[PDB]
Amino acid sequence: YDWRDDPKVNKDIEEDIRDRGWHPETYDFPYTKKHDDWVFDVTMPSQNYQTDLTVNIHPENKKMHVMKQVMRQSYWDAEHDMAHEYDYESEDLDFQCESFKSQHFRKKGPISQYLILGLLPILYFGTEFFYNHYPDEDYWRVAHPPPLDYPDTDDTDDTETFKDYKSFTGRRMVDTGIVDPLWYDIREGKKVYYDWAGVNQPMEDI
Amino acid sequence: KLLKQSIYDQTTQYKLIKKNKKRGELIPVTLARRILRTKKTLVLPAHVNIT
Amino acid sequence: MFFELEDIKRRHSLYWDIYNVQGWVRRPDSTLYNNVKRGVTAGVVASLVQENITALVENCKLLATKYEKPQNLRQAATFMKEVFKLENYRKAVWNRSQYALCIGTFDIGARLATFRWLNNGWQRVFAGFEFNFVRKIPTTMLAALFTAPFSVPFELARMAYYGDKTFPKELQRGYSSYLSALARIPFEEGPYFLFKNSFPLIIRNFFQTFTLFYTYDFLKDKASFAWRVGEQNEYACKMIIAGISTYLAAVFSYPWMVTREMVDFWPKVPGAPCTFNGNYRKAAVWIWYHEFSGNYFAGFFTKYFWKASPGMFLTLMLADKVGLFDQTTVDNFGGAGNNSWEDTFV
Ligand SMILES: CCCCCCCCCCCCCCCCCC(=O)OC[C@H](COP(=O)([O-])OCC(O)COP(=O)([O-])OC[C@@H](COC(=O)CCCCCCCCCCCCCCCCC)OC(=O)CCCCCCCCCCCCCCCCC)OC(=O)CCCCCCCCCCCCCCCCC
Ligand SMILES: CCCCCCCCCCCCCCCCCC(=O)OC[C@H](COP(=O)([O-])OCC(O)COP(=O)([O-])OC[C@@H](COC(=O)CCCCCCCCCCCCCCCCC)OC(=O)CCCCCCCCCCCCCCCCC)OC(=O)CCCCCCCCCCCCCCCCC
Ligand SMILES: CCCCCCCCCCCCCCCCCC(=O)OC[C@H](COP(=O)([O-])OCC(O)COP(=O)([O-])OC[C@@H](COC(=O)CCCCCCCCCCCCCCCCC)OC(=O)CCCCCCCCCCCCCCCCC)OC(=O)CCCCCCCCCCCCCCCCC
Ligand SMILES: CCCCCCCCCCCCCCCCCC(=O)OC[C@H](COP(=O)([O-])OCC(O)COP(=O)([O-])OC[C@@H](COC(=O)CCCCCCCCCCCCCCCCC)OC(=O)CCCCCCCCCCCCCCCCC)OC(=O)CCCCCCCCCCCCCCCCC
Ligand SMILES: CCCCCCCCCCCCCCCCCC(=O)OC[C@H](COP(=O)([O-])OCC[N+](C)(C)C)OC(=O)CCCCCCCCCCCCCCCCC
Ligand SMILES: COC1=C(OC)C(=O)C(C/C=C(\C)CC/C=C(\C)CC/C=C(\C)CC/C=C(\C)CC/C=C(\C)CC/C=C(\C)CC/C=C(\C)CCC=C(C)C)=C(C)C1=O
Ligand SMILES: CCCCCCCCCCCCCCCCCC(=O)OC[C@H](COP(=O)(O)OCCN)OC(=O)CCCCCCCCCCCCCCCCC
Ligand SMILES: CCCCCCCCCCCCCCCCCC(=O)OC[C@H](COP(=O)(O)OCCN)OC(=O)CCCCCCCCCCCCCCCCC
Repeated sequence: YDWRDDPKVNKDIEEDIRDRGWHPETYDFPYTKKHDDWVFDVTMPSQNYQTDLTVNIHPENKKMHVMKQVMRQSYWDAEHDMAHEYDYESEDLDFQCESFKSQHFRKKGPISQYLILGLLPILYFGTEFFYNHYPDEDYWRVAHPPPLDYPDTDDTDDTETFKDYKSFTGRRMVDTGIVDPLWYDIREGKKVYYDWAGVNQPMEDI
Repeated sequence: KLLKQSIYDQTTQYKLIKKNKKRGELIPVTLARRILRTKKTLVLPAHVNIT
Repeated sequence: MFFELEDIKRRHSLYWDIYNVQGWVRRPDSTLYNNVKRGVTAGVVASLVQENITALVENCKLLATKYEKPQNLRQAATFMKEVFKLENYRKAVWNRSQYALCIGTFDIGARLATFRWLNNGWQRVFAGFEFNFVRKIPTTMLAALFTAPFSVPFELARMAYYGDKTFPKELQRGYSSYLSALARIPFEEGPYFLFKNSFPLIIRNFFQTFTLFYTYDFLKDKASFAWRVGEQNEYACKMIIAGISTYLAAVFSYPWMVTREMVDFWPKVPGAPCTFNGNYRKAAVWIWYHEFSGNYFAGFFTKYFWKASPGMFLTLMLADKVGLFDQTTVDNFGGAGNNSWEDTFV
């Protein structure tokens, strides 16, 4: 006996209200305990008042009783279950004994792995995309426009586009309205997008 | 429907429409043919069978 | 260098993608001052109306408990006039207006500011519907958890102020007003008097704010096809979406608030231990695992719905009007949309 394992004596053990009246350690495997039977005096009187004219039953005046929690599933005993399942190799006859207690019963165990089970879609998708960097390392990164005339003019074409917009043809096209207004300004060696362009500023070249 | 001399810059217009053309939420396929452009369209007559 | 942990700063090289949009870009309007101002304004405006409605309904119930309820339109009109001129009604309106000023400025304003801070930059798809709302889910959850406990101190101060008025003169503190009670409680009972056993209020606030803000933001964009293709009334659609959002918030929030009744108000069996040991968290867990929903959904409207839902609905409408749910949308084939213009028309 050890008081450290006794909830009554050890106040550090947090009682689970949802498991009141259920002791998994006391299960039989097979379970052969009766815990439910006829219950009266709660709403239906146990005595007889069918013909009592001076007594009228009022079910609304139900007295509150002890909460009956749903039965808790059995919890495994590691050592006992391992010993029960253990069989000696070349010392035991291959047979099934008459006793039904030899049946291998399933008992719920640790619940920590089920957290990972529940989070598996998040973990699996993170491994698939973020961990493996699929399809590439830039798709999931915060988008940044290229710097001014970077990497090459043939790709960026910021200066030529700026000159075209500032030219007569660019102004005429903007007046037509088919072409939207310019979205960046070429500052003193740097390209700055307008706040209405809805894009981040280009990353620094370092 | 007249072929007039262009006072603008055709290359500049082409580049501008390539880069920053104006689109809309409800734009018809006729005005949005991004992936439906070819050359030498096949011309057939109407109201007659062809094998 | 400064302490045991070192915040190592590292430099990186240039990187860019074909598309510069539909990701995360902080809006210029998303700032501490502007977001806080808009959130406080919307929260105060909503809370004033919510508390005025609550006071009016409670005074109507108080008058009806002593006088017969209206039988026709004329009787209803005179009943409402009498409620308006009731002495208790005016004091209740004043105190609850102060309470609304305190709440909408420190709780609803904080919720709106945090939501804007954490979700302003989620751009939407041009000529389409925003996908990948799973990306926004963490932001809304973070904001809800951060701003959940900002109302429990004010709510406990209100409860203490109202419960002090009903004690004898000897045992009555004598609070001049709700503001005076709030200013005095921290120095009399201590700061923890305004936070002890705050799990019900905290979980209620979380399940309200998260499922209101996120659901409204999701719906206002996903159901937009109604007025974008069906040519329906955008304002009517937004009103319906806000109503759905507030109803869902009330449904998801009331069960956790029911824990107060179960633990303290339900009669205790003589000689037996408390069914929940006085733990609101355990009571909430029991509610979560309970088979029958109606048992803890009883009293949903007479107790919580008309005290919480109208305020949330008004808050959603005001936030939408001011622009706390407005996102930035730009064409992905435009000048700033993408860095590859050679295949936007070819
Ligand atoms: C304040 C803010 C919050 C802070 C959070 C801090 C913690 C992190 C967050 C955790 C989640 C919190 C939210 C609640 C979730 C609900 C469950 C819960 O937490 O309930 C409380 C939980 C109750 O646990 P339970 O499982 O219900 O019952 C335990 C009883 O002892 C059962 O007694 P018994 O006698 O019946 O059985 C004995 C033994 C029986 O043991 C066996 O059966 C042995 C199994 C074969 C041997 C290999 C075991 C070790 C490898 C792990 C399993 C791999 C296979 C499964 C694949 C998925 C693994 C995740 O029990 C076990 O099964 C123990 C092993 C369980 C493994 C399952 C995974 C545990 C980790 C969960 C995620 C958190 C860590 C993430 C990083 C590491 C991931 C691995 O108690 C805890 O607080 C435990 C937390 C998890 C374990 C600690 C992990 C630390 C890792 C650090 C690095 C490695 C150091 C050690 C290695 C050696 C040195 C290098
Ligand atoms: C931003 C993060 C975003 C993350 C997003 C994540 C999204 C995905 C996951 C979402 C779900 C997450 C669930 C987490 C685990 C929940 C476990 C649970 O339910 O049981 C816990 C706990 C159960 O405890 P219990 O033993 O069963 O007692 C039951 C009692 O009825 C209630 O317990 P009690 O009455 O014994 O104590 C109530 C608590 C009341 O405390 C509070 O209200 C503080 C907020 C956190 C309380 C959380 C409980 C305590 C946890 C340990 C200590 C936390 C320290 C503060 C937070 C940082 C560290 C986490 O009292 C204290 O702990 C000490 C109060 C001291 C007096 C007040 C002084 C305040 C500071 C004033 C000066 C500094 C500020 C102003 C000046 C600044 C400089 C100028 O339940 C709660 O307290 C509420 C849980 C609600 C769960 C629903 C979701 C909302 C969660 C909100 C928590 C965080 C609020 C914001 C602060 C942190 C971010 C800044
Ligand atoms: C589409 C069908 C096609 C095939 C047709 C086949 C032939 C006809 C159908 C078969 C008969 C079904 C009879 C159902 C009504 C039963 C009586 C009644 O009024 O219900 C109260 C009754 C509880 O009353 P009680 O037992 O006195 O409560 C005492 C205790 O609290 C014990 O309560 P507890 O522990 O059971 O917990 C109850 C709690 C926990 O249970 C729940 O929360 C149920 C969650 C159900 C989710 C799935 C339904 C759809 C959710 C909305 C999705 C948006 C689009 C919806 C419309 C398009 C899709 C259908 O729920 C509540 O708090 C009340 C539930 C709401 C009742 C709704 C009243 C109208 C019922 C008549 C039909 C309405 C049809 C319109 C659509 C459904 C409107 C709700 O609820 C039930 O017994 C559960 C079923 C409730 C209705 C849902 C099932 C029918 C619809 C099936 C849809 C299948 C597609 C799902 C995917 C949709 C994806 C968009
Ligand atoms: C896409 C197609 C979709 C098709 C399906 C959906 C369409 C409907 C299908 C058919 C079912 C509905 C029709 C039959 C039932 C109708 C309702 C009914 O008879 O019960 C009345 C009942 C009122 O209480 P009561 O039963 O008369 O008891 C009075 C007692 O004296 C005192 O009450 P208490 O405090 O003791 O509490 C009693 C309470 C006990 O507490 C509860 O049981 C509450 C929880 C109920 C179950 C909740 C989950 C299931 C429903 C949601 C999921 C399925 C629908 C999804 C809809 C998607 C969007 C279309 O009793 C109930 O409410 C239970 C029965 C009625 C509700 C549940 C069964 C009907 C289904 C829900 C109908 C309402 C849907 C609203 C919108 C939902 C949006 C997601 O419920 C309502 O009146 C609620 C609905 C109306 C809310 C209006 C205001 C909402 C917005 C807030 C406004 C704030 C002020 C500002 C206004 C500004 C204006 C400009
Ligand atoms: C939901 C998260 C918790 C899950 C707990 C249960 C599962 C066990 C933990 C799985 C990993 C959790 C994510 C963080 C660590 C990722 C490490 C990794 O390989 O990623 C590199 C990868 C990419 O690394 P890489 O590409 O540079 O290289 C990886 C290695 N090679 C070279 C082989 C490819 O990065 C990511 O995928 C980004 C992950 C971001 C996660 C942000 C949220 C979590 C951060 C806070 C955690 C706080 C609690 C501590 C962690 C949980 C408890 C222990
Ligand atoms: C509505 O979305 C959700 C949240 O807010 C965003 C949540 O916070 C949460 C988290 C909340 C929890 C875990 C607590 C839940 C409540 C508990 C435990 C207390 C008990 C509650 C009950 C018994 C009631 C159960 C009710 C339900 C199952 C029904 C819930 C209804 C949901 C999810 C939505 C129903 C459908 C709609 C509103 C349709 C909306 C769609 C349109 C208008 C058209 C959109 C069109 C397109 C094309 C997308 C969830 C699960 C959620 O689904
Ligand atoms: C059913 C489940 C899957 C659901 C669909 C998910 C699709 C995307 C893949 C995500 C998988 C994990 C779940 C994360 C959901 C929330 C974050 C998210 O969705 O990230 C998207 C967003 C970046 O995307 P965005 O840049 O907007 O994309 C378009 C850009 N032009 O990023 C953000 O908003 C920033 C988020 C930062 C924190 C993310 C943490 C993720 C952790 C995942 C598990 C990692 C496990 C690693 C294991 C290592 C083992 C050694
Ligand atoms: C979007 C498709 C993918 C999502 C899933 C679809 C499931 C379909 C199941 C069949 C029953 C639902 C009805 C069909 C879907 C909704 C209507 C739709 O697809 O939108 C198209 C339609 C207008 O299309 P059309 O007339 O061709 O426009 C040409 C403009 N020159 O639009 C309209 O006329 C608007 C009609 C909107 C009806 C929405 C009903 C479902 C949403 C939940 C209930 C909303 C209740 C509140 C509605 C308030 C309206 C003010």
